[PDB]
Amino acid sequence: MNIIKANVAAPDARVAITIARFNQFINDSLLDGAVDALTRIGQVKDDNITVVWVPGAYELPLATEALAKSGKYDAVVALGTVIRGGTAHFEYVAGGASNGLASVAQDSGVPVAFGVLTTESIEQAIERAGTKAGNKGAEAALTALEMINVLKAI
Amino acid sequence: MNIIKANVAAPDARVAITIARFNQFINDSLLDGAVDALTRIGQVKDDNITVVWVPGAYELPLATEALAKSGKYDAVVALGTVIRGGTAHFEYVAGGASNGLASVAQDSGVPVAFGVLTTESIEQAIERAGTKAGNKGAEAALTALEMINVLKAI
Amino acid sequence: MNIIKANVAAPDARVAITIARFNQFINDSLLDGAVDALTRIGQVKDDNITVVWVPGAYELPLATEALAKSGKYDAVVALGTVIRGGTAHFEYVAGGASNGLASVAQDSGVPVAFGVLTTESIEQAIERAGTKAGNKGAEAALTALEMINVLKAI
Amino acid sequence: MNIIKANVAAPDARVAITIARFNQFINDSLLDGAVDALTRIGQVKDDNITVVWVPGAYELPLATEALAKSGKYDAVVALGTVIRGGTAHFEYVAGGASNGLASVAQDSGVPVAFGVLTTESIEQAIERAGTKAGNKGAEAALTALEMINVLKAI
Amino acid sequence: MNIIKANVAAPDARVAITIARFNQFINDSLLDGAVDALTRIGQVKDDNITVVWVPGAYELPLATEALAKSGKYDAVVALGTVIRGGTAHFEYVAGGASNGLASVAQDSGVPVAFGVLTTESIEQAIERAGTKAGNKGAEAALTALEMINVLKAI
Amino acid sequence: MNIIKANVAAPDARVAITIARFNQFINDSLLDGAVDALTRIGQVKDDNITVVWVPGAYELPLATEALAKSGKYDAVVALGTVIRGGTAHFEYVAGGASNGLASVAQDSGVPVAFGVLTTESIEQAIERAGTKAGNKGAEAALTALEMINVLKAI
Repeated sequence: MNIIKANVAAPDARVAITIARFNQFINDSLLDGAVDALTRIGQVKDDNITVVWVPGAYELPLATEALAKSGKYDAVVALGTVIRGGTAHFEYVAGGASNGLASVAQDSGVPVAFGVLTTESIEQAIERAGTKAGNKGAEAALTALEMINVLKAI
Repeated sequence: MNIIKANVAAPDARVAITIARFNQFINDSLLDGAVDALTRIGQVKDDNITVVWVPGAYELPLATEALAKSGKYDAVVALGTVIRGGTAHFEYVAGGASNGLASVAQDSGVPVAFGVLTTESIEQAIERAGTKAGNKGAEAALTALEMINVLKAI
Repeated sequence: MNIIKANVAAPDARVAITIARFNQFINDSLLDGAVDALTRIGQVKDDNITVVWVPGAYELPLATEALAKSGKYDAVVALGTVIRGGTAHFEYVAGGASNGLASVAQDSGVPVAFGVLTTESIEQAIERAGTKAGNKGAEAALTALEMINVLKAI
Repeated sequence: MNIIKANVAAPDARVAITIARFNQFINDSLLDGAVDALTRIGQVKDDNITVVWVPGAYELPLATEALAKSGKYDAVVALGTVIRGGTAHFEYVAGGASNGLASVAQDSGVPVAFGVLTTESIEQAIERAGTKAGNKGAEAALTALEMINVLKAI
Repeated sequence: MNIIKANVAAPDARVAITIARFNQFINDSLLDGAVDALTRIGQVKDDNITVVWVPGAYELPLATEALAKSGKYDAVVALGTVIRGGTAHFEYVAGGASNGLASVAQDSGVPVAFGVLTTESIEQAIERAGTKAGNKGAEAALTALEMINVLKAI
Repeated sequence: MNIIKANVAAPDARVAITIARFNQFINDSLLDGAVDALTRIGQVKDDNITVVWVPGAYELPLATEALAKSGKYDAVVALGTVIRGGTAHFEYVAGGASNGLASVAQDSGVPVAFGVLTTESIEQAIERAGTKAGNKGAEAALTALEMINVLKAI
């Protein structure tokens, strides 16, 4: 029985990271995590890393499509933060950028990390971006990498 | 009146099983169920079974597309576990991987088992992965098989 | 005054372990315990251990009768898990498989370990199958062994 | 270490199904499940299936004894439904027909499926005979078959 | 300004993993995590991994001392689980095995991963050994590795 | 991948058991357990067992140091009982005799079993010294033994 388990190192790969500046104070750690994990752990040279900055998490898709489409990159790490509020705007943003980044994947064949925090409080976000419960940004990068070699393994 | 009822044996197909390592402690039984049911019940030789390991349940799709697309396999058994928490991350993961694996089906013609536990507690998950209420992993495999022969029957 | 105290080592005797796959996620540790204790502690060679897998705990008896009857084995370790639910099905299963395995004993002269968890929750079962309160599976094996030498001592 | 895991297919075996007509409205699905699972999954020819109809679940034993005793059949699937009521009649029926079918097993060596619903409501029974929580009738048949090959494996 | 950041790969150094069998049902995943992360992520060959099995978490120290002392190994991953109960036994065990493994470090110069779950429920432990909140076992190994190269970097 | 699993038999090695007479009515079973398990299970000859009686559990350490130090013994089983009361005397005793026996270990290389009940009631102690929840005294001896062979295995 043949099994495919893939590691998170991939010294070559050119990875593209996209980020929303809205909720910067939180998305900024997400990048730090991502990049660190990318180089340090994934053996990626820091010039095979390009970082595209779109305004809001709602724009993450188009960005990560023009990227993956381009072809130059082996994976895109999508980094954003959406914290619910007064209205169900959160609903449509978080969603249109989940279903978004998701469709960009299935249409490009390029793996894309859903590094988008969809929470309820700054409290929860600060938890999931460096403190108590990890740093999804980095995670997103590792899962990015891994997926690179996984797809490669077929 | 002609009726199509198909059995779960198919000691001929090559099945591909994909799995998220996140929630391993629970997804691991899912695999055990799947594989057992696959061979034991489905008469499948254990070298026509390949098992691809992606990080998270969010990645199950791309994996199961590269697989089905490939052509080598007659069906893909998707195995993952998503248990709700503080935020509606659960929402987007579970969803983007349900609608995901769903689309991979209708676009590849390759049957795909939705063996993804979408629950509320480790309590519920442990129920649905071996104990009280069956072992969806195995089920997923049987439904996988059956569907193989069902499709074949047209 | 002559006293009979018997140890748990018995590197010769061939032990047969029977197991219900229902509640696999719990019964599986029961087996691990059983086997470890059997070899490691009981000095049993791992080819004098045969493991029969019946569907449900209700079937444990017939299995462990055909075994003991057979004669080849020196003791049978019965391993199953029954957790109560909506109806008193638990009642009849647990019972018909307690009184069952019991009768197989008195009619075969072959010791049989009642390694069947009869509980109320997955919580309680997980306690009694490796965690907080031991690992009845193993226990069942040791009591199995000991009994071998105890009977022998008469 | 030698392990016995047995499949649910068994072409040449002749299975005898017994059924109580009391609670027909519920037992009837039990039969449908049983038979379907018997042929479809177990590869059993529908003329090696005989179906004996006794009045009440209390009678299931004698029926399933004269059957197994007879010898012609490789296993008996016992199908009935007992739903508690005003008195503890349920107690004695369900019991005398659990311990019953149990004894018929250990004395005939012929596996017998305990496909008898012992519940509290039509609600629970309808759950356990086709809807929400499976279709014990079918299950009873599969466990029946499996046991056939399991015993055979010794 | 010179900075020391170290990666988690180290395909040459021989790691020793120690484990308490008490709370097996939980410590077993701890091992699975550890090992996977060790090889898969850390590039460690699976014969440079030795696994010592002590009875209880209280014994973890002496084991991990005889190991590190020995010299053959570059790091020890300590894996155990202690879940509080009726008395403050938990107190002394968890403690004497924290301060324990700690002292073994500072006296051997060999890094040691504190992969010992000190919780309040099987619920919490199952969270911290594969499911909801990661798999400390794996973590312990990565921190183990990293520390190898960190120390090396001085 | 090389694994070290050790059994509890060790008919050579000379074990020294130490015991507090305070709480005799409870510690006495602790000894019975210990000794039984030692000989019966561990194959230890009853003249390779010496039993030192110190007044209180606070004294257990010095006793078990002069012993291990001595060299004649292969392991020390420490047996005492401390049940909390009006003041936090319990605190300092239980502690100074946990940390105590712990240090004697790491400084002598001689395994030492922490067979000291640290409870809240005679109720709890009677549970943990023969009745409901085992007989820690015996346990302490087995873990003693096992550790002997475990250390030996390096």
